Amino acid sequence: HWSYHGETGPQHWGDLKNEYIMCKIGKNQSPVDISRIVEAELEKIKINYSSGGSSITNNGHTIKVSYEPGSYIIVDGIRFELKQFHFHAPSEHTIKGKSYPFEAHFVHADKDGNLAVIGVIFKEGKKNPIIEKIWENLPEAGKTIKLAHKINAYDLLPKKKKYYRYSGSLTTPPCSEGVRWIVMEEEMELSKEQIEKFRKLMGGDTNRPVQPLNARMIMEMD
Amino acid sequence: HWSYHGETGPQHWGDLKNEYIMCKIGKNQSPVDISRIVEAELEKIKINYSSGGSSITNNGHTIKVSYEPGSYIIVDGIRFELKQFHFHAPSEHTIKGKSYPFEAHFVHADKDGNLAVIGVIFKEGKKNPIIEKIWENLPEAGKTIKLAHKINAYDLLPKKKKYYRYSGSLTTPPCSEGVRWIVMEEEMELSKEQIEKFRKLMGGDTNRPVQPLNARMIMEMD
Ligand SMILES: [Zn+2]
Ligand SMILES: [Zn+2]
Repeated sequence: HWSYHGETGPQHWGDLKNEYIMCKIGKNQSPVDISRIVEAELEKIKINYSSGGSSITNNGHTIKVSYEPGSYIIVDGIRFELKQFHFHAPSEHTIKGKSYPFEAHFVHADKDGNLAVIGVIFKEGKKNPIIEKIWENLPEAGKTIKLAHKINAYDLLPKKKKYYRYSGSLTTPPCSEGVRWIVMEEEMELSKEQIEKFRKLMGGDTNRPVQPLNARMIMEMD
Repeated sequence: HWSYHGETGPQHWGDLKNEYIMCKIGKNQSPVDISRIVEAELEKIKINYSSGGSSITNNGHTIKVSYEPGSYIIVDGIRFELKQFHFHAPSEHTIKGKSYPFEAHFVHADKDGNLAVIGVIFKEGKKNPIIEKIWENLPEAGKTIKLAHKINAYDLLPKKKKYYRYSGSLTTPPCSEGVRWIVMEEEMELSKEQIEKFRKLMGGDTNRPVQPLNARMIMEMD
């Protein structure tokens, strides 16, 4: 039982349960500040998405769209199926110090259960059509809603896919490491109104403080 | 008591003491097989060594040359002081599957205790002059020897300092992560008998099995 505030806030996650120990002692945690950058000859990430956003949930921590099987990405010659995607506000990652009002995470897992997460950052701009579909059918804490017209996550990704990569963790407990982070450089857009609705629904900030890089470097596509 | 053989051996380390837990749950462990390589514009590592190798130690696990303060490397704009260098046989790291008969670790530390280790691999050849100076006056088990003539770790490093870099751990308990690994590509040389003395003295292999890369990539300087 964790939250973003107070007794159950981020600085205390590591002590709440024994399962949450990596939140306290891990040295490869997320989010981070994309700062220690190095140009590296990374390959374009092959993406095969389909309209699979079948249901929408509110676990009180985020708004999560569950994904039905068949959509995936390839990283390191390994196929990771898209399982779900959710949002944080403000952004969990900061880029060169810069904080963004909104962030989307696309969570994938391969046959052995290893995760690869795509992070997409948003700025204030035009009302976003995909978000509007999700926002229309926004449930209350604990509740889920099935969707007759399924959503496609590819449309939330920027058109230009140049990305940062690094080895990090889940940004919520148990903060397990060994997560491949793929952070898109190009910023997406949603309205100021769309952001505010989200925040109210959650009860404030929903981001974990940036975590030290320590020995890591952030790689940037050539 | 941890060792390289049996029930106190590497597959069992994580289970012995709670202080060793990262050895079993860690996902950014060392050594690794240097395989998933990506070309990166890494900076040339600035090295300022002086003849500072003052004493030799036998802790039963390795032969450690303690270094007097004053020698350092610069990584990520941070000054990492050389504290010591020690040995393993065979190599802890492997390059493209290839294992070496002998490996040197140069352990450095910054203001806050963050470690950055340079790894050098050796192949068989003629008598290594620097290894010989060390070999001709090994201590009795557990005890130390001041050297009278200071050793320069610089002479154990190859002429070409082209390197692989990655985020890993100590290769011995407690296997703490957050370690900067810098592995030189160019192979150094020492004799087959110099290798054998070290092996008989240690009682066999003194390397941890390679650990999975998991989410990591190895960067290679361009
Ligand atoms: Zn997230
Ligand atoms: Zn070592």
